[PDB]
Amino acid sequence: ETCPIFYDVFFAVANGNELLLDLSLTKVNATEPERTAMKKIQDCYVENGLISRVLDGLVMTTISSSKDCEICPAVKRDVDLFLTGTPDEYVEQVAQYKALPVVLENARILKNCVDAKMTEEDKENALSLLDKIYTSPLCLE
Repeated sequence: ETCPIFYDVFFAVANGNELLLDLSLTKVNATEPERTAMKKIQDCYVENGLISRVLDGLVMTTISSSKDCEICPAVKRDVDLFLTGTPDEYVEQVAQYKALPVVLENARILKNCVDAKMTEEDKENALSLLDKIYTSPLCLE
């Protein structure tokens, strides 16, 4: 119910479905470098397997349904840290919501993957794309 298009894109990214990702990105006017960036994030989910994708879904669901939850500011912060924070900063933030050790280990693996896979240009473009998500009428209306 909150910001549906964000969760549509998350679902696409985390499940590794290229079609669903491309269909949603079209709706928010994604550029080619934005598509490229998001597909790299998606590749990290694909490479780390099904249980990893489940655990990351768990994190998204507990942050999203937390007490301190337009996109919930805590969700945006989680995504901002995932993309631009240090691994320690991102993982520390996850531990505030779900400090189960395999969840934190998994979070660190995905974080290390996106940091390794994405260039500075990819990271910039992921952030501009996420702004198109948060300001979409598919998010706010």
